[PDB]
Amino acid sequence: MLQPKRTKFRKMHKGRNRGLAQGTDVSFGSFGLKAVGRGRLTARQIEAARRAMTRAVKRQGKIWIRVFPDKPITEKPLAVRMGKGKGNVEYWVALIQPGKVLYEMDGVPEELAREAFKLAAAKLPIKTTFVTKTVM
Amino acid sequence: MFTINAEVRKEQGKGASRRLRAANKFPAIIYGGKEAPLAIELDHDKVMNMQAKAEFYSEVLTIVVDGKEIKVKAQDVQRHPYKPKLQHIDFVRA
Amino acid sequence: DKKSARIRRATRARRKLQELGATRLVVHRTPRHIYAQVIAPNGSEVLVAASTVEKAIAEQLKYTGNKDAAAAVGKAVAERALEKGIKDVSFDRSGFQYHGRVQALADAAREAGLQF
Amino acid sequence: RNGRDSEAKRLGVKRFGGESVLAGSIIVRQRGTKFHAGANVGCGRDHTLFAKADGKVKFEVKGPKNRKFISIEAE
Amino acid sequence: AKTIKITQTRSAIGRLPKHKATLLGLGLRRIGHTVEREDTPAIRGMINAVSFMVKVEE
RNA sequence: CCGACUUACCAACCCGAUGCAAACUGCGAAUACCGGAGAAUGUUAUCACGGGAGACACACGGCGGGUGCUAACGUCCGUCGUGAAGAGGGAAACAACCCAGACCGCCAGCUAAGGUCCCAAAGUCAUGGUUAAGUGGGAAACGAUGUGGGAAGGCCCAGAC
RNA sequence: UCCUCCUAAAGAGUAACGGAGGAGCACGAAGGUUGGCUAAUCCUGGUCGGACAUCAGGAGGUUAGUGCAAUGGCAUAAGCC
RNA sequence: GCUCAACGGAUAAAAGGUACUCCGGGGAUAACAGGCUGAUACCGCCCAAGAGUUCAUAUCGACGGCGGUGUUUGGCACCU
RNA sequence: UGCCUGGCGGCCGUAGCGCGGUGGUCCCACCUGACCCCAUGCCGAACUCAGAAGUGAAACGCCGUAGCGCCGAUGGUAGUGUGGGGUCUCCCCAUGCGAGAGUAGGGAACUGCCAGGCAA
Ligand SMILES: [Mg+2]
Ligand SMILES: [Mg+2]
Ligand SMILES: [Mg+2]
Ligand SMILES: [Mg+2]
Ligand SMILES: [Mg+2]
Ligand SMILES: [Mg+2]
Ligand SMILES: [Mg+2]
Ligand SMILES: [Mg+2]
Ligand SMILES: [Mg+2]
Ligand SMILES: [Mg+2]
Ligand SMILES: [Mg+2]
Ligand SMILES: [Mg+2]
Ligand SMILES: [Mg+2]
Ligand SMILES: [Mg+2]
Ligand SMILES: [Mg+2]
Ligand SMILES: [Mg+2]
Ligand SMILES: [Mg+2]
Ligand SMILES: [Mg+2]
Ligand SMILES: [Mg+2]
Ligand SMILES: [Mg+2]
Ligand SMILES: [Mg+2]
Ligand SMILES: [Mg+2]
Ligand SMILES: [Mg+2]
Ligand SMILES: [Mg+2]
Ligand SMILES: [Mg+2]
Ligand SMILES: [Mg+2]
Ligand SMILES: [Mg+2]
Ligand SMILES: [Mg+2]
Ligand SMILES: [Mg+2]
Ligand SMILES: [Mg+2]
Ligand SMILES: [Mg+2]
Ligand SMILES: [Mg+2]
Ligand SMILES: [Mg+2]
Ligand SMILES: [Mg+2]
Ligand SMILES: [Mg+2]
Ligand SMILES: [Mg+2]
Ligand SMILES: [Mg+2]
Ligand SMILES: [Mg+2]
Ligand SMILES: [Mg+2]
Ligand SMILES: [Mg+2]
Ligand SMILES: [Mg+2]
Ligand SMILES: [Mg+2]
Ligand SMILES: [Mg+2]
Ligand SMILES: [Mg+2]
Ligand SMILES: [Mg+2]
Repeated sequence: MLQPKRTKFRKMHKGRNRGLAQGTDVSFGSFGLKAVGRGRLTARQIEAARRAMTRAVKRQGKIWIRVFPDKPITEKPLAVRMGKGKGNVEYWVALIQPGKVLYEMDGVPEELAREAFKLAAAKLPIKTTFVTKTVM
Repeated sequence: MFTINAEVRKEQGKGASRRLRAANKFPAIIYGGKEAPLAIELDHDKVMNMQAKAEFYSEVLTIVVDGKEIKVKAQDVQRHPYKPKLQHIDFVRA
Repeated sequence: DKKSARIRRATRARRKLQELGATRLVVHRTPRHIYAQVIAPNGSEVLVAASTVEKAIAEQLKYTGNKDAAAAVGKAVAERALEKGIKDVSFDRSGFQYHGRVQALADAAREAGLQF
Repeated sequence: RNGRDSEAKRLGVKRFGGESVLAGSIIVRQRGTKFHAGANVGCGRDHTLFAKADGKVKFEVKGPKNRKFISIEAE
Repeated sequence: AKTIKITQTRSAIGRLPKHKATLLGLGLRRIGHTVEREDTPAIRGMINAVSFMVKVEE
C-alpha cells in the first residue's frame, strides 16, 4: 500500500472534492486510464488495481501510478458515542477529480493495454476511460 | 489540404464562449506577427478529425476566415478534461 | 567590499534623517579630495557644494588629501552656505569615522556659523 | 489533549487609505512589521503605527524590498 | 432631464437585506406599484441590481 | 596497510518531467468591510440620554465549513431566508420548501407559484420529434445486434457482408 | 486562567470533549546609547584531529540567529561584539 | 502577604452512603419500545488471480468494487 | 551643448547575475609608509593619519551577447456576486467580475540637482 512516510500532521480535515483535475495528459507512457467520475481512492484500491494490471502485461512494460494518497481518513471504533475527539487514522485516500490520469502504461501493444486497463477499471470505484498520448 | 473554415466572433467570455461550444463550434485565436490577435471562431467536427493525424501539429495550416487566407501553426490547444473534444486553439500566425 | 560596507553604515543615519526632514551636510571622504555638499530635505538636489576638486580651493592648498585641506573645505562650504541662508544643518558622516578629515570639516564649519 | 486557544487580539488595519485621522490615532495595529513607518507616522513598542500629525493615510510600496510603508499627507 | 419608468414585478419577501434596501431606494412598495425616476447611471445601477424583480421600460 | 577494478543491487544532492496540502505561498479573484464625493428615494429609516421590557432551550432550508460514515429530522459555527410571532394558493396530506405578507366588506376583474381528460376550476390546443417500458410514477457498479439523431471512416454489382 | 497557529468562509470577531503546541518566568544585564560587525551548511587544504573542536580560501546565501512555544518581523538589522 | 489554579476570586475554615429513602421538576436527559441513519450485521451482484487431473465461472473464489433489506451491535435523542 | 567621472536621490529586477571586450588627461580604486591623531577583544586587514613611484591585475564604471533571472498580452479556462434549474456528496443556465499558469513577444534599465575633466 502507498503510504506517506511521516507527514507534518497526523489527522486532517474532510475537505470538499470540487473542481477538475490537472494531471490530464499522458506524460511518461503512451496509454492512460483517465478517471471520468469524481471520488476517492484508498491505498488498498490503488494497490489492488495494480496487481491485476501488472499481470495482464507480464514482466514486460512499465506502469506509472500518477496518484498518491497523502490524505488520512479517520474511522471511529464501533459502539463509541459521538464527540470525544477526532477518530483514529485507518487508511489513506487520494482525492480523484474528473480528468485525472490514474495510470500510464508503455512498452506494450495498444490492444493489450486496452485489455489491461479493463481489468484495473473493475477494481476501482470511479468510472474511467481509455485515453491515448496526443502529439502536443 | 489542411484548410480549416473559420469565422469572426462578435461575443466572448465565459458566457458567450460556452454558448457556442454547445453548438459544435469551439473558439480559437490567431496571434503572432505584427497584426492584432484575431478572434477566430471555428467548427469542431472538422477540426476534431484533422488533429487525429499527427501532421496537424507540424505542417503549416491555412485558415480561410472571411475569404482572407491565413497560414498558421497550431500553438496551444485545450482539450475537454475527460471528454474527447476541444475547447480552444492558439494559432501562431506563421 | 570596502565601498559597499561603507554604504550600509551610512543607511542608518540617512533614513533617520529624512523622516526628521533635516538639511544634511553630506561629506564624502577619499584618499585624495575630501568632498562636501549641503542637500535639501527633499533628498534630491544639493543647494551648496564645495570640495577640493574645485580649482578655487585646490590652488590655495599644499595637498588636497589631508587635514589642513579638509579644514579648507569646511570653511568654504560654511561661508557660501551662509550666503544662501542655510543656517541650521545636520552632519551626515556618510559612514566615515568622525575622527580625522571628517572631523576637521565640521570644526571648520562649526566656527564659521554653520549651526550643528 | 487539545482544547486550548488564545483571546483574539483584534489586530489589523484600523484606518485605511484616504481616511482622515488625528494626531496619535492608530493607523495599523499589527504584530510584526508588515507595514513600516513612512512619513509623519511613528512606531510604538507594540509595532503599532500611529499618526504623528493630522492628515490622511496613504499606503505606499517604496523601498528596495517592496516592503509596505504608510505615509501621511497633511490634509 | 428625461425620465424612466420602473415597475416591481415580484415580491420582496425571501430576499437578501440589500434587495429590500434597493426597493426602498427606488420607491417601489408593492408589486405593480409604478414609479418614475430620472435616467442616470445611479438609477441604472439600481435597476441592474434587482433586474430579476423589476420590469423597466424606457 | 595502502588501495585499483568490478556489481543479479538501493540510492544523497543537483537537472528535466508529474501530482498533493487547514496548520505551504516567488501569485491571486469575486464578495464583504472602512473612508470621500454625487443624485434620487425612504412618515429620521441615524446617534445620544432617560422611563419600561422581554430574551439569554431555538428549529428548518440554501450557501461556506468543523465532527460523523462529504450517515442522521445528527452536532457545532459563519451568513441569509423562513418558522418562532403569518394566515392564504401549490407540494396528494406535510410549522421550517415554492409563490405571497390577511384593516373590513363585495355572487367584480388581472395575475404568482402551480396547473388545464374525470375526481377537481382551466387546452382531450397547435407544429415538430422521442418512448413500448405502464417508462413517466424509488435506486448503483455492470450487462445488452433495444431504438432515434450527428459527424467520420473501411469494403462495395472490375460483385462486398 | 493566559499565549501561538488552524478551524474562520482574503476588515474585526466567530463554536465543539475539533486539529497542533507552550506559560505561572528570566535579566542590573540578555536594559539604554555610541561605534563596529553579520550568518547555517557544505567543498578544498592543514600538527595531535577523528562524521563533528581551532585555522585559510571558495561556494552558498539568511536554509542562521533571535533567553523559551508558535506565528508575524528583522541586515536601516530587532542577530553578534 | 493568596497554585483565592474551579484562575470575575460564594466561607478565614468542609469528605462520603442511601436497595429505608423522601419532596419539587424533566421525555430540556438515559434504560425498554417506536422514528431517522445504516457504520457493523445479514442477503445479492461485479472484475477475476487461483483452486477443481486438463479447464476461471459443476462447485468455490483471492486482491478490490457496487447495492439491497431494516432481523444484530450501535449512532442520534424526535415521541412518552 | 555632447562624451566621461564622482556625490546625493527618484524608481526600485523590462531595473539583477553569467560570459566577453574595454577605461586611466582628470576622477576612482589599488597602492607606499607609519614618531605622532586613532586603531585591532592578536595583526595599519579593517578603522586612521602623512603622502603618492607604480598599476588598471583586483575593484568599480561602460558597450556587446539573452545562457539564465525577470516582465508579459489577446484568447480560453478556474473561481465567483445576484436570479433560476438539475441525474443536488457535485454541476448547469442568465447577467456582471475575471484569475494563476502557459504562449507571442519585451528585455541586458530610464531619469533629475550639483560639482569637476574634456572636445568646443
Ligand atoms: Mg456563468
Ligand atoms: Mg476552545
Ligand atoms: Mg489566535
Ligand atoms: Mg427565495
Ligand atoms: Mg514565473
Ligand atoms: Mg469575512
Ligand atoms: Mg461607504
Ligand atoms: Mg454621502
Ligand atoms: Mg443561560
Ligand atoms: Mg444557548
Ligand atoms: Mg452543510
Ligand atoms: Mg438540528
Ligand atoms: Mg445556531
Ligand atoms: Mg403560511
Ligand atoms: Mg399551506
Ligand atoms: Mg409530498
Ligand atoms: Mg392543502
Ligand atoms: Mg398588510
Ligand atoms: Mg385571466
Ligand atoms: Mg405560467
Ligand atoms: Mg373540468
Ligand atoms: Mg393535442
Ligand atoms: Mg415504475
Ligand atoms: Mg474566562
Ligand atoms: Mg478574519
Ligand atoms: Mg534582547
Ligand atoms: Mg548600530
Ligand atoms: Mg585531512
Ligand atoms: Mg578537515
Ligand atoms: Mg540591542
Ligand atoms: Mg473559591
Ligand atoms: Mg471562572
Ligand atoms: Mg423521609
Ligand atoms: Mg417524585
Ligand atoms: Mg432506543
Ligand atoms: Mg489450474
Ligand atoms: Mg424496527
Ligand atoms: Mg435500531
Ligand atoms: Mg427528547
Ligand atoms: Mg438537539
Ligand atoms: Mg412513541
Ligand atoms: Mg579590470
Ligand atoms: Mg485573460
Ligand atoms: Mg454535500
Ligand atoms: Mg496572467
